[PDB]
Amino acid sequence: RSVASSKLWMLEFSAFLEQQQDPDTYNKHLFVHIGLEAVDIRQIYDKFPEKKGGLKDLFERGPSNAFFLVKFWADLNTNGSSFYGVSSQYESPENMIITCSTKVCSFGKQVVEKVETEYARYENGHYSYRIHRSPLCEYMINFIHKLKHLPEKYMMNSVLENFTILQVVTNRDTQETLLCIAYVFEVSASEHGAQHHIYRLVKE
Amino acid sequence: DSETDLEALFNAVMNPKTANVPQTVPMRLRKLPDSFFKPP
Ligand SMILES: CCCCCCCCCCCCCC(=O)O
Repeated sequence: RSVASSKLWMLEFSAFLEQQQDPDTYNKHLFVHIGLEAVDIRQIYDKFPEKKGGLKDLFERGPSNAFFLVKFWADLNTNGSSFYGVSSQYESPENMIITCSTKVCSFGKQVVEKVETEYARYENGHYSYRIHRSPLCEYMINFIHKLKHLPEKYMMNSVLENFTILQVVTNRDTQETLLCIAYVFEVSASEHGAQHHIYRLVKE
Repeated sequence: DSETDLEALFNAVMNPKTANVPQTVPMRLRKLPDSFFKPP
């Protein structure tokens, strides 16, 4: 239970491109996947939205154990029949209605927000939530295409310095922050493919 | 004054002579754990 507060645990997170070769054949490439050291949150505030409802506001409001930073090394090594998607799975001891807000940010400014509402399913004494094959927005699809058309890997990492994603999962009724996950990116060079480190965000 | 839009973002890296986006501290130069830049 790495990405887990007192109330919610994200067990799975993956962003992928699925290509339909023929009616019975599908090829799926994972860009990033999840399936703890501390970072001073003040070091990253500039890469995320400010003001009320922004990362600092959310962090100050707490709980402190709900805040995480994920560093992804993304696997971009991949080629009418394309689906770009993201899937994630969560578990809670409580039956809540949750909302998941995903903000794509550039130079700390919100470019798009996706908002998803998820209801609980009973599962072995606890409750499960799944966001299954959420379509990647057009901005993200275009961003990936532009990144891949850059001549050099160092150029891709340069662009990625100022591209972030903020995920805020909230109890809809109470507005309690269940999980807040800040995502930062580099390109993978590894032979194993996509990698990640998960960090706890702390006040200092 | 700088621009913060999608073409400008990639333009700044592809054609640095015409770059007009905000300037920032590189992640490598910030107070971050060593593991941040060394993948497993
Ligand atoms: C370096 C960018 C390629 C890595 C793949 C991006 C990770 C996707 C995170 C989920 C963001 C979903 C936002 C949306 O399109 O609704």
